[PDB]
This record gives sequence, structure tokens and C-alpha cells, in this order.
Amino acid sequence: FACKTANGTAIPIGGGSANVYVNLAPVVNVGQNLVVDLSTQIFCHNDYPETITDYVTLQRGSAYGGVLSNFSGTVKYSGSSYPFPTTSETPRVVYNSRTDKPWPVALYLTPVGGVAIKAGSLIAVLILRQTNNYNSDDFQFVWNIYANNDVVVPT
Ligand SMILES: CNS(=O)(=O)c1ccc(-c2ccc(O[C@H]3O[C@H](CO)[C@@H](O)[C@H](O)[C@@H]3O)cc2)cc1
Repeated sequence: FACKTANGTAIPIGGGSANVYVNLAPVVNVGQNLVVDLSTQIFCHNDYPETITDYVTLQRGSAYGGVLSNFSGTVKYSGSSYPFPTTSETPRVVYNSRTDKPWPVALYLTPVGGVAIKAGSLIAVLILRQTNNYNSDDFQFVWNIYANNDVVVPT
């Protein structure tokens, strides 16, 4: 089991850390959601699906910077939503193919004015936890999520 990003970096077998850079809607109003879709950013696969089933959770999602100070909301993981920043580990998603499969995570963030997220800033850290039905591997793939652009909340 290993993963790759839309910015051309990787995390190999056994886990590790990578940076992800997301383009964000430049304007989000109060009462609206800013969507941060990681399924277009993070892709993973199973290295031996003939015999091994991989299980993948969002272990913890943490907020930083302007997201931490100016937003609340949810994380949607494989079709169900939970508070973000997270308060539990999600259910598992199965990875059962060598073919790249998106990691089905998206943040829905709503403003609690002006530049609310600064370009280049860290907005979130998402920990992907991978186990399997084969051995006792239990690995963390740590994704540091950065904004590529400013996000403005109008008055
Ligand atoms: C080379 N001979 S073989 O066909 O029998 C063979 C080759 C590779 C493997 C192999 C076993 C464990 C592996 O472990 C990783 O990949 C798993 C499947 O994605 C993960 O569950 C593990 O955590 C680990 O990343 C990867 C490849 C097994 C058999």
C-alpha cells in the first residue's frame, strides 16, 4: 500500500508525510461552504490485492491557520460526514486493486471577513491510517494541506 499526490510526490510502503497544495474558491460567504476536495489530490493503491485487503481510515483531521480561526464545518469520508476538526477515527474504506484510487475525503468549511485564509498557509493536517487483513501493519500517511491562494469572506 502506497500513495501519490497531484503535486508529484509520494509516500511509500510504511507511511510517512507529504505536502498537498489545493486551489480554493477565492470567495466564500457566510452561510456557504468552502469545499476542499482531497479526492483530486491524494491517490492510493494496494500492492498485493490477489491476497491482501487494505483498510484505510481518516484517523484525525486537524485545522490550522485561517481555517482554525475563521471556519467551522465537516469532513466527508466515503459518503458520511463528521465534525472537522475531527473527534473520532472514521470507518474504513477498502483498497483492493493496484489501480490508483482517490482517497475519498473532502472538507466542507463555513466561515464563522476579508482574507480569511492566506495563500501558502497550512490549513489542515489529515492522517490516513492503513491496516490490512494479512499482518499487523498499522501505518500513518500524514498529509499536510496548504492553500494555494487567498480565500476572501465578503462583508
Ligand atoms: C514475489 N512473490 S509473490 O507473488 O508471492 C508476492 C509479492 C509481494 C507480496 C507483498 C506482500 C506484502 C506487501 O505489503 C504491503 O502491501 C500490502 C498490500 O497493499 C499492505 O497491506 C502492507 O501494509 C504493505 O504496504 C506487499 C507485497 C506478496 C507476495
